[PDB]
Amino acid sequence: PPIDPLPSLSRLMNNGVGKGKTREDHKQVSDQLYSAYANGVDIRKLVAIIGEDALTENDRRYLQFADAFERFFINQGQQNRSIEESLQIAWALLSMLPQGELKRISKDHIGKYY
Amino acid sequence: SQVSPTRMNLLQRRGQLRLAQKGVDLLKKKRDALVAEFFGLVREAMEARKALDQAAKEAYAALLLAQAFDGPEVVAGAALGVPPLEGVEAEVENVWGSKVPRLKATFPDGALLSPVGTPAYTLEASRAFRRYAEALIRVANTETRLKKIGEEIKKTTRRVNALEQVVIPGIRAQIRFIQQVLEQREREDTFRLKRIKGKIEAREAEEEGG
Repeated sequence: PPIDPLPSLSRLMNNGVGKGKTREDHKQVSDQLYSAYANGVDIRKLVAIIGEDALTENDRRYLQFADAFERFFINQGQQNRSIEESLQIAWALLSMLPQGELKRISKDHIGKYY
Repeated sequence: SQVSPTRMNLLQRRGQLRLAQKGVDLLKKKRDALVAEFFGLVREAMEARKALDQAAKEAYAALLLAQAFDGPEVVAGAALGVPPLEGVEAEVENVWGSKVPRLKATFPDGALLSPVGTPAYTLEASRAFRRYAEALIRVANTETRLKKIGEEIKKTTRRVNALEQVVIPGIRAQIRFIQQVLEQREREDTFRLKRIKGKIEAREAEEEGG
């Protein structure tokens, strides 16, 4: 399915969700996925404008997260994913970003799933 | 704050599409020419470079422990140093891909003319200076050509990228916005004209009734 969340904006995102009302890290992994993709797609603008690049090495990791979120996650065919399977593996793509550069998720959750 | 008018703006925005699309068409094949020829210079560059790099060094490296006291002798017979302020011959040239200057490395340095010293090596080292000079001209033109073709490439990808986002659909949405508001204005026209009709008939319906 092609879903693009960047022009997407929902009314509630912490209501009907929270610790034990969905999963404890549902509430945490919300805002995280959002700003993470953002800073990927952003680069691909500026690359044409000057040279053939527009990135360092601290940009290059957010770069691969716009490929990672892509055909792995967004694509799935029509297969039914479970609320577990979703956020679980959403933390295997978040291993490619520095954990010391995360500011949209709390630290006590870093220690629960890495 | 700043919003576009409809009646005044219309005529500008229709010719906007005429101006843009045609301009960019030929802009396209403008740089294409220049990069095709550029391959030719980069390849050809290194031809002389492999040949003369090795035959320069041939003698150099074989005159290091027979030199360091025959250094004196070799520099004496030979033609004195190239000037540090413009010893090379700089050329200015205006060309597309901005005004980039070029240059050729030819200067005097002599050849086969140092008197006294090591029988073979001295003279062979002096001659070798030429194989710096000459060889260096190739890289003298391609590394300056590199900076020119940088400008082009970057501006090229810039315009394409840009066009498909802000410009093109933006120059569209302007006609569209205009259009729709011109169009919708003409609901009030018809509605008013309706009530006008109603009056007219109502008047000829007081001759024949009430």
